[PDB]
Amino acid sequence: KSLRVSSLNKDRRLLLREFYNL
Amino acid sequence: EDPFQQVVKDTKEQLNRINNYITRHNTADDQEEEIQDILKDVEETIVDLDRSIIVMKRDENEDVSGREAQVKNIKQQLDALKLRFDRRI
Repeated sequence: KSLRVSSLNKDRRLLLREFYNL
Repeated sequence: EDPFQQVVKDTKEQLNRINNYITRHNTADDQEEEIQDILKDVEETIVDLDRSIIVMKRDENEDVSGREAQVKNIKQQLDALKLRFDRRI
C-alpha cells in the first residue's frame, strides 16, 4: 500500500502560490 | 481551509500514516526508501510553513503565534517519528 497522502503535493503548491500573493 | 491550514493537516496526516506503518512493521523492508523520501519532503514542507509564517509576521494585523505552535508541534511529531524509524531492529 502507498503511504502517501493524496493532494499533499497539490496543497504544497497552493501554499507556495499564496506565498507569492503575499 | 486556508492553504497553510491544509498543508498543516496533510503533514500531520502524512506523519501519522508512516507512524502507523512503523508500528506494524517495527523490524529493519519494502517501504524503506519510500519513507526516507516522504520524510525529506516533510522537512522541506516545514521550511515552507516557516517561510510562510515569516512573511505573515511582517503584517502587523496578523498574530502568527497559533501557526508557530502548529509548526512546533509538527516538528515534534517528525522528531519522534524519525527516531522510531531509525531504531527499527
